[PDB]
Amino acid sequence: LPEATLQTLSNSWLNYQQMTGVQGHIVLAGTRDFAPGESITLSGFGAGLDGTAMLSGVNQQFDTQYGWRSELVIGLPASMLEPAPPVRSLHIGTVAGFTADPQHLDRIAIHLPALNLPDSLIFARLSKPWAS
Amino acid sequence: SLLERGLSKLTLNAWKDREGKIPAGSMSAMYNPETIQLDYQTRFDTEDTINTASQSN
Repeated sequence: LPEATLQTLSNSWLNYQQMTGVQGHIVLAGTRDFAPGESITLSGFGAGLDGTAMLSGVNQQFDTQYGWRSELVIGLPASMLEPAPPVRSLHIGTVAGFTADPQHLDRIAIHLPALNLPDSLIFARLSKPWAS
Repeated sequence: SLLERGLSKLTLNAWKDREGKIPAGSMSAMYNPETIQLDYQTRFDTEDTINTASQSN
């Protein structure tokens, strides 16, 4: 279970995949009136491209030809969709004194020397052959 | 002038290497060319800048 409730992480992956749906760029000419969260709208065009689009960034592009061209950016590229970046190794650690579990399981507070954290404690689950 | 009056034809001397150690043949042209021309050409390109207004190439 990644977080306490999985409402927000379920909303968050559905929103970061919507941003890959519509993505492109609007090459404008030379203004500093835009920001990466402005949510501009296209009005005077045909039926294909009319509507409000939310930006992702601006690119300024000073050069000799073309003058100054503030390119706008729409959309986000892709996403990995991991709950956390995975570590798939077996590690060893020492048991760390005694500290009661604030999450009210029976988790045993250990260290991990792969981390250089001698002060902080990590609660870990105990696997028994039988348990019952 | 200053010695005598006789035509000095041009001579085409050829080698094989750049330096001239190894010689090829040679020939002197009858009927001097009546015109020679040497043409120069130096190529420039206008440098561009977006800060200042100084104009060089």
